[PDB]
Amino acid sequence: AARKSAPA
Amino acid sequence: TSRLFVKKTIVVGNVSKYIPPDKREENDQSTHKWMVYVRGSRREPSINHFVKKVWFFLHPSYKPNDLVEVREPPFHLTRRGWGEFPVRVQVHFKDSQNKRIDIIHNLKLDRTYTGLQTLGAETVVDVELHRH
Ligand SMILES: [Cl-]
Ligand SMILES: [N+]
Ligand SMILES: [N+]
Ligand SMILES: [N+]
Repeated sequence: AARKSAPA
Repeated sequence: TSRLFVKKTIVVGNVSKYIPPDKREENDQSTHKWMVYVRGSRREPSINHFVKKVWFFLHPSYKPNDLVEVREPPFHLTRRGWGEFPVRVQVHFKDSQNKRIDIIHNLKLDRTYTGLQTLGAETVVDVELHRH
């Protein structure tokens, strides 16, 4: 599962 | 050829710049510009001697450009983005005997939000390759 999150 | 090696240093780093809403077009979700670079050590910074090409694997959100080949140096990848994610850096060596290596680099995006370039993160690994 490829996960990406914004810092803010 | 046989059993002698050299230990080499490989550094994968990332820098990032914040893009203020004042500088993105109407339908551009990119809050940041970042640049992932691959480099040698302080003693020798140019890895062109023993590196053939670098494959950058990125998050599916970047499809169809989620796989990027940088053949000749500087081995840099610049892109726009909104999110942090593990970048898989896959190095291929000029010597056929040395098998390719993956380096998982955790992209770190700027949170100063001044619109200026800052140093995000750095992943450092030691690599062994047939000297001869
Ligand atoms: Cl935090
Ligand atoms: N080195
Ligand atoms: N720039
Ligand atoms: N290239």
